[PDB]
Amino acid sequence: PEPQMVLSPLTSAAIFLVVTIDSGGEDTVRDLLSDVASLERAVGFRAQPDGRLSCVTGIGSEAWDRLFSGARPAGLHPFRELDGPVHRAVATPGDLLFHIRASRLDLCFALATEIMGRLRGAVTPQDEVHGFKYFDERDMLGFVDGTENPTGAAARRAVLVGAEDPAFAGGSYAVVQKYLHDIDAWEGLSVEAQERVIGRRKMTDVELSDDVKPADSHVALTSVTGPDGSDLEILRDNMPFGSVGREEFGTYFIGYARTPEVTETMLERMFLGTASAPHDRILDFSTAVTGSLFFTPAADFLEDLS
Amino acid sequence: PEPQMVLSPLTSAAIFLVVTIDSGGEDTVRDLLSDVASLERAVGFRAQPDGRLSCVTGIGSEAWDRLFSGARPAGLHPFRELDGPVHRAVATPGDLLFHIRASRLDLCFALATEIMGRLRGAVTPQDEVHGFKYFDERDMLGFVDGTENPTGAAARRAVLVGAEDPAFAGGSYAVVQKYLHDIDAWEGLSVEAQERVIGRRKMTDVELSDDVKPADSHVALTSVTGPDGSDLEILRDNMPFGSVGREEFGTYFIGYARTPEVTETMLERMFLGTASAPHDRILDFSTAVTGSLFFTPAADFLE
Amino acid sequence: EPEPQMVLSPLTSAAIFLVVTIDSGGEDTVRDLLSDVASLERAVGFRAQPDGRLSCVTGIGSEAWDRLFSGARPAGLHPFRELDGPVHRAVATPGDLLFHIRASRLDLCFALATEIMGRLRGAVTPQDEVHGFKYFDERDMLGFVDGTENPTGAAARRAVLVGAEDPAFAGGSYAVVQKYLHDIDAWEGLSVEAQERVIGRRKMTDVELSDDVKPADSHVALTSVTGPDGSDLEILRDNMPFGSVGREEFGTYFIGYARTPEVTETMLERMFLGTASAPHDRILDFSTAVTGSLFFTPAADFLEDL
Amino acid sequence: EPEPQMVLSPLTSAAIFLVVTIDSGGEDTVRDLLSDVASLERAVGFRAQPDGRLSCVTGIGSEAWDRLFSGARPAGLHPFRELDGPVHRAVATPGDLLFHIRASRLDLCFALATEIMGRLRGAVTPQDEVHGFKYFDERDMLGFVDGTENPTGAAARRAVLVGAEDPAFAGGSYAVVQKYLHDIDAWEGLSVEAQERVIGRRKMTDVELSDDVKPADSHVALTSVTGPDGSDLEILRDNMPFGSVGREEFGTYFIGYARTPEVTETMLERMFLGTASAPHDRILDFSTAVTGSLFFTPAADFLEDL
Amino acid sequence: EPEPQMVLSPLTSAAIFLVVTIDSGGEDTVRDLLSDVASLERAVGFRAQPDGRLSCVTGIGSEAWDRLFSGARPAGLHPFRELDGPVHRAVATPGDLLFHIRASRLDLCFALATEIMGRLRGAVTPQDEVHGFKYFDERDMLGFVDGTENPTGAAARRAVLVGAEDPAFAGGSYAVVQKYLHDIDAWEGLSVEAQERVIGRRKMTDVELSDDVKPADSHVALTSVTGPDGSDLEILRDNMPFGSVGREEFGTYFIGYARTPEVTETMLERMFLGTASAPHDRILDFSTAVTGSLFFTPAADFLEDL
Amino acid sequence: PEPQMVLSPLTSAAIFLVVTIDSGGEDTVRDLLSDVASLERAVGFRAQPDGRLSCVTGIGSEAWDRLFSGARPAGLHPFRELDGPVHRAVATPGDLLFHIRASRLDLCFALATEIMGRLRGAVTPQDEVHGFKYFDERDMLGFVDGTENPTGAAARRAVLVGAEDPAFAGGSYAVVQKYLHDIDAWEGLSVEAQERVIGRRKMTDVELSDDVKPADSHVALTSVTGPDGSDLEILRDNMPFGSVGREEFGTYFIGYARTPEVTETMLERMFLGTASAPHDRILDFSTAVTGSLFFTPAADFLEDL
Ligand code: HEM
Ligand code: HEM
Ligand code: HEM
Ligand code: HEM
Ligand code: HEM
Ligand SMILES: [Mg+2]
Repeated sequence: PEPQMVLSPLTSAAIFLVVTIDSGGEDTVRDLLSDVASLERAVGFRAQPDGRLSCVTGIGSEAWDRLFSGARPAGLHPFRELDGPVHRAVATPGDLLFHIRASRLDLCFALATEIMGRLRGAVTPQDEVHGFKYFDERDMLGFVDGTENPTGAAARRAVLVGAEDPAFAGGSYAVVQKYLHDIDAWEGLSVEAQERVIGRRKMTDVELSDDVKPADSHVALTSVTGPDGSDLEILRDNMPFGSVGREEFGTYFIGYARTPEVTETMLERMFLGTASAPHDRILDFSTAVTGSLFFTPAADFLEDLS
Repeated sequence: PEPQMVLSPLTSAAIFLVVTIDSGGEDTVRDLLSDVASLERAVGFRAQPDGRLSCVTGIGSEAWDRLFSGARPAGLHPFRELDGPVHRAVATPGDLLFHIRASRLDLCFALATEIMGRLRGAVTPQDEVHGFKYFDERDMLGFVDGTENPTGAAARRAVLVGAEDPAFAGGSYAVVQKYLHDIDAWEGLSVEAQERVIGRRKMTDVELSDDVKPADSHVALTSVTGPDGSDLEILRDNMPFGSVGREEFGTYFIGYARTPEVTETMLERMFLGTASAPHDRILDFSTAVTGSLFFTPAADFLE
Repeated sequence: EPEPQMVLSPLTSAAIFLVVTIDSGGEDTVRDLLSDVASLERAVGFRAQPDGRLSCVTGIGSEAWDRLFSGARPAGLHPFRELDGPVHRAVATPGDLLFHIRASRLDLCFALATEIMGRLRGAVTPQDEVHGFKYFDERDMLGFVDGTENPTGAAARRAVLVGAEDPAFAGGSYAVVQKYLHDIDAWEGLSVEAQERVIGRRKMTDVELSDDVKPADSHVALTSVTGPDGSDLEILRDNMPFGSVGREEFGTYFIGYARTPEVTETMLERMFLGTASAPHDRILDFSTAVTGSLFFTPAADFLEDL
Repeated sequence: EPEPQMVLSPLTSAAIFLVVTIDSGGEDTVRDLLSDVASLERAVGFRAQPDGRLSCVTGIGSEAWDRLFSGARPAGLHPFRELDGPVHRAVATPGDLLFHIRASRLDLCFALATEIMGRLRGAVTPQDEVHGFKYFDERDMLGFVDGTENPTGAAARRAVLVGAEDPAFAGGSYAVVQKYLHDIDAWEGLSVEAQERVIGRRKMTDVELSDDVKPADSHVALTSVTGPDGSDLEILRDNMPFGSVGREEFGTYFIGYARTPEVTETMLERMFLGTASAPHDRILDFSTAVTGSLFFTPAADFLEDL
Repeated sequence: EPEPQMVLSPLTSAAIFLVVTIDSGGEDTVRDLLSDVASLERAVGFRAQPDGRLSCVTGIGSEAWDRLFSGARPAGLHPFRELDGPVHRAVATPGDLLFHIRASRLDLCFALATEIMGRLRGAVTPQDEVHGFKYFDERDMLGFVDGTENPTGAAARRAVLVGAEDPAFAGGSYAVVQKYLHDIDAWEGLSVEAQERVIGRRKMTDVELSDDVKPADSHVALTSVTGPDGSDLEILRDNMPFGSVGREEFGTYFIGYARTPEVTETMLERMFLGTASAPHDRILDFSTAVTGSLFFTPAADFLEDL
Repeated sequence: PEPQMVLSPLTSAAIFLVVTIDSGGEDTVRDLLSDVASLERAVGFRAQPDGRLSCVTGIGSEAWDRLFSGARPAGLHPFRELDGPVHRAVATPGDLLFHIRASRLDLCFALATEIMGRLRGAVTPQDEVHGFKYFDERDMLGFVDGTENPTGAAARRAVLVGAEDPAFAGGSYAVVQKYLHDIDAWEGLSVEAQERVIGRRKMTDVELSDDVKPADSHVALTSVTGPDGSDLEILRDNMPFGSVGREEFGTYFIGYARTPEVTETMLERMFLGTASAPHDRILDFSTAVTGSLFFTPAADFLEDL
């Protein structure tokens, strides 16, 4: 089947649009979903090959029930709120995700405008974030972000639904969380203390050894193995965002996975901890203010809608 | 003397930072002004020649008197609110302008972060806009934006203070207005109707001929001839901005001129109207929610 | 398995369309050149890779085929079918060999055209030569974005590549060329809104007109074909602007590839002869076809094995 | 104070050379186009800045000057001087206006040429139109690097722009154009070493032959000129490859700018009429001039102030 | 399933070739780095993407294989076979580990080389370190385009990657390295025509000499090899210029990847021992091999899983 | 006058060639000097505009006397060896400098090859360094290198000989030193400790406050004010180089100045120290193994021989 552009080339700009569908908004939404590929072509084609404009469209659990009368993707459910001893992963409203990426913010904005034009009156905006690449693929904590993402066949194997849910093959599960950083608290750490928090060297992005990597580092808690001892993997495209005047320095977290169980296991280790880690130290400097789970179906699922 | 980067090469990204100096914030502000060129080099240098990072720093009339003793720039005064028959050009608070431009937002955001971090607790944010290049130098109305800006020597005679105010030579006057657009109304016009509002053909960016250019087109009202019959010019770097969710479709207007009078003449013709023109038809689709005037000194002045 | 020619090229800014006839006795020279044309393409192109994007798709006409080769022929290979509509005519013009040369740069196309024609000197007569150039944001001389609804990836291969329906010629394709000249003065007399009604898409934003407003005689309405099984019948186009300002020649070089000529020829019949609902494609009221040729572009190994 | 036209252009990979004659009574229309030509350059080009690099250098012939303007003539303006050499002829061909249009892309050149001709259609007759393209690593149709010894910076400004010697026309220049067609068959018949003896430079490495080896009838030998003070007399060239493979047209469009036409004309006399040591420039044994025209390209403000 | 190393790399302008031997007791340190080398590639390369194009292909010699790994050996892995020809010798020199590091920039190559050699310090003895740079037009130190006839796509995969014939090692390849020093004074004494007869291609145009013209002792004649089924036997090369102007060192670092070492060895036999028609490859009259090593470059996941 | 490309656009790649002129090599060198700009165009023009190929040609004090009749440049003299309490700036032989830069090492190598092709048997190689910039203009110590270089008119003012020595106007003075780093010792410091050595922040390249910048930091000691109480500036294009096998991790230092006195004062502060600093902390991790001074004349001086 034909996947949406979950595996995107390198992109320097992104818009995350999360909306809820208003009472009676379903027909307008279905019409828009049947045209969303066509609208990405209308905005993007003229700018190819360099524009690299794509939209990954996601649908929430409750939205799915409202929109489609047939089978549901096997792993689709509302985002699971996590109430950890110190940190909380909040569950916030979100029926439709538009994960818009390009080499330029103008292409993202132009597509977001077309999509919201078609949806005006049928949806209510919940979140809008304009993400930007920050230096050499760094995030707002100044660490390279995306290093250990799977690539090529491993990325497709990690992200794209297959024979386990054949009606939904080539779909994926997207988890979003908007994080705001305490940059005063962070900049109070030495680089070495920051490296102990993340689990990688700051300037050179080399993973700390097994012997020095803390158990409560971000890398330690988000490194997960299945029972066969193979790494369980997700595909992240985290995007810096913010407003200097309001002291908002953010990471917009997005992780794609073939099943949400992997992303949810990483989140549990982060927020609830383990026997050797109280919680992910990154959360002592990062507050999640959104949390939503969406299924991003195969492109042909959206194209074939009435 | 050496100007700030008022005459910047074209940039695809910008941050417009307007702040008020809090009571007691003067010394922190003067120390930052000392270092703003150094912070620009610190953030920008390593981004090669492609980064094109610059910050143009401007000081408002009220701020000037709080910050500096002695002579004031000849043309420095607060933004003049225009109460037109239909359209208003509001005057809004602004002591400091940071006009940050680069080929990338990150360079703009990183330099904005350095500047605001130094001023934290000395200033109150008034406005912050993250501008992006829109297609082939187009604006939110879908028209090419910058076409008739002066270049080279003509740009320097238009924007840079010279012998007429010797102690402020190499400075400029910046006027900013944040505009929000009625895109629903605008998209209601035929392309031909839109071309009559702007005064240029939409796709080809060809100026309408004298015989068909409406007197209340944007181009007609912002074309000003001086005492000698030559064009009085300004240098604009207008930037699209917005939020699709809140239906904010924005033009951040910034015009630089040797003297505020040229920019002020254009605003009066636009908002107050003329014998031949009720007002600039662009204002039937564009609302000004800020208006501020700044003097952007010579680089040497800031130290 | 059979290696296709580069029918599916990444986007290219420059093209040379070279159409020649094979002179009496020229067949042996042509066969030698056909066995070397892939080798010449590597000679010119390799040093400019990866950005050069140089390729040549070689096509052979119906009459030329029978002059060059013995035994089985491509199932759909026939001379271009002249269409005499009530208003507009699609002429058939001579053409035995097509070289469809594309690159990121005209020089690579020019150099390869020179190598090919140097090998065919004394064996072929020039019929048509057009040097195409990208025109702003993938626009044509009518000022509309051209290529937006092309199929991509697997859908593109399915549309253009001969397969099991003609297995001896699997990996080949059918190219239809028509050199069009536009009446720009006539076109510029129409409002943008009237032009959008002719094409069926919005001019600046390239958004397809809604089903309620798209005219039945619009280009997009008449070149949108659904098969009896309900699926879209697709072709892959690489239309190239060309012209001469002094001669007031403003053209579209139309090239369309399809796994059978039937799809392309259906679109042509609808355009030139119209339907129940449309006298003819309104684009032809501003566009004159001055050439018409059909070629079979065989699998690369067919040409190499000669 | 005088603003030159873009005589000294950055390197541009595309050009259009448009030479036209002014019809009887076409003067008023041409004067209006000259007063608008910079505004049309901005209309087409500004949207593509900074990478587009679109410029038009507008040139006026000797006869055309007298039809269009009263007051002073530029000091060096006269019709191109036909050279009738013992073997080779530099023909004088009609041309009243030159538009030398350059950009990083042909589309911009073509769009600007289209706007200019749209204004002049009823007032002028096209005489020559050439679409030039960069060929490999700044090479010409003879396979040699072309432009190497051009002056740059201050030296170029001093060699090209009218100053104190003609104060009313300061910031102008003199353009000599010649369209050359090459006998590529004959050229490729030479060894690389024989080609190097014709040009005066090493072919692949572009290293100038030493004084002891450089033939006196080499191109470099005859187009190397010294003034009375003994310093080099220089022109600024922007020669552009062009051609048509089917018509076997392999062209160099020669254009040379000089502060006075006398430097360019001495080079032409040495090439075509030869010296004590050289019958003629050996490049002419492989190159035939089919046009020859001389233009004054005035300061931009001279054209604006019409 | 199996993940090949970046044997099939995008064209790269920079390379570092590192050959080391494993000291007494160096096995554990080496295995640890082998398990980390992909991780270190990402640490250095990710933050430089997508322009960086950093990769490292890691090879293991025959002797080193038995020191490091339990279980099966690759079926074709053996020490480099010295060829003592009538005139020229293919020397064998020591090498346990190969790091074939490539990127768009030498500084990225050097950063990865640093990390690898930092981990190996005290466990290995450096044998050879070459910093390769390609010329503008994929041209080598002899001034010929180098890579033209490399296979691409499926044919490259077919030629290079171990498949069903040795299934435990599928996705691996065999690397042969030879560092060549050129006699540039002797080479530059030849005419271009004479140099073309040595290589078997035209120097400027990179057009292959016809079978009737290509000398039997030409580099292209002797390295063109057919199977027992008449099909081409191919290898994938990425030869890099290197050297030192002070020391008058002008080199080609040869690296050839093949599914079996037998194809590369057949080519080396033809070059150094000649045929019935050729004493030896004329390229060796200007090129001396000073190193020779054979390595197995396993599937990436073989090294990852140590 | 036409300066050489001393004020170059940023370049990723460099070759530094230092040679001595053999006995009887003067005429061959003179011929090469008269052609070196011609050769730079030969290799560089067809690579434009992205190639950014230039060569700056420098002549040492002793060689000037062997090569030229006429006036000597005012400031030209042998590099002065500095014997500090801890660190030494060695003086090493050098008659000709070829400072070759481009976006690509192949362009540098092609030009170095044509230059050394012409000088074969007239000169002896002393140093050859192939330099590579890290991305973001970072050096072998991981720091952005070039940040406070003067630009535009300020750079012209700091670098080019003017009316002070009008027969050599458009010239400049190049000091070279090849530094080998102790990378193991360097990578032992915290980022914070390295920032105290350099005097700038590592990731953000923001200069340390006056209140925290150590007096023995590299920025503090290479920051010079003249009598006027205004900045004495040089123009640097330092290039990482090395060899992983030999554990050679280097910075090739090159500084251009209108007069050598400015560069030499910086070297005196670095190596001999001040009232408030024993020596430049950068020298605790950097050993100079070469040191030479050249005059890089106006291009037209070399052309007109
Ligand atoms: C404040 C929010 C976050 C920030 C700033 C952040 C930043 C980073 C950084 C700097 C790395 C190391 C480089 C890399 O491999 O990408 C990393 C790795 C990773 N992060 Fe995050 N991250 C955040 C949230 C999350 C969340 C919520 C999850 C999962 C639900 C997650 C999953 C991962 C994974 C799986 C890795 C790779 C670990 C490995 O296999 O080495 N991250 N992140
Ligand atoms: C909603 C706000 C604005 C928008 C969208 C806008 C857009 C444009 C456009 C599309 C053009 C034509 C192309 C060009 O030459 O740049 C233009 C021209 C111009 N605008 Fe604006 N503009 C705005 C506000 C202003 C304001 C407030 C001023 C002056 C105070 C101004 C002064 C000019 C001038 C001087 C020109 C050049 C006219 C000429 O000489 O042809 N604009 N503007
Ligand atoms: C005569 C000059 C022609 C011009 C200027 C032209 C131009 C265009 C334009 C502007 C579009 C809409 C954008 C797109 O999807 O590409 C389009 C679409 C199309 N054209 Fe053409 N066209 C021409 C001739 C033809 C011919 C002769 C055919 C078929 C034989 C054809 C087949 C198509 C198809 C299939 C589409 C896509 C329609 C859809 O599925 O939405 N065109 N063309
Ligand atoms: C007919 C086709 C022409 C071709 C193919 C051609 C080609 C070349 C080439 C390959 C060079 C050497 C590299 C360089 O640009 O410096 C050159 C140099 C030159 N050409 Fe031409 N040229 C032609 C006609 C002309 C004409 C008609 C003139 C003068 C009226 C001219 C004047 C020059 C000059 C002045 C030089 C520089 C010589 C020097 O100082 O080294 N060329 N040309
Ligand atoms: C001095 C060392 C070498 C140099 C400078 C060199 C250079 C070249 C050049 C210029 C080509 C022509 C363009 C191309 O197809 O890549 C070529 C082709 C080739 N070289 Fe080499 N080569 C060298 C050593 C070797 C060695 C040692 C082998 C094999 C063990 C080899 C195998 C080949 C092969 C197979 C081809 C392609 C021939 C074909 O099928 O057309 N080369 N080489
Ligand atoms: Mg017409």
